[PDB]
Amino acid sequence: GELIQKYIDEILAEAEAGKKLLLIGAGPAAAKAAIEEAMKRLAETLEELLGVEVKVEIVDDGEYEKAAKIIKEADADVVVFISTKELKKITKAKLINILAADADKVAVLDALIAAARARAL
Repeated sequence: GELIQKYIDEILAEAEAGKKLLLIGAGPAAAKAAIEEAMKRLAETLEELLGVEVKVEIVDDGEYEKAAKIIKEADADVVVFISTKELKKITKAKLINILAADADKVAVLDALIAAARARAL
């Protein structure tokens, strides 16, 4: 849908200009590994298509202060943060928030991967 298209437009445009990207997300205990996997798969897709270096960090659901500390201390031009709640004011990097409920986080990341490979074609 259009929101996914908007998200991948901004991620690709920002990554096209910047050099280092931080992809950070949060997951509940049972989904944390699958969410981290999806994030690494999106990271690899962006590295392969654009040539930008992408670091991945995963925190546990609700660890907003840990995420903010990671983001503020990251050497990154662009930050992509997927969470269910908007993060408060944080950073010199460009921040892109991806909003998604717990049960949708892997599906949203997978839709971004598929949108990026489609834009490549």
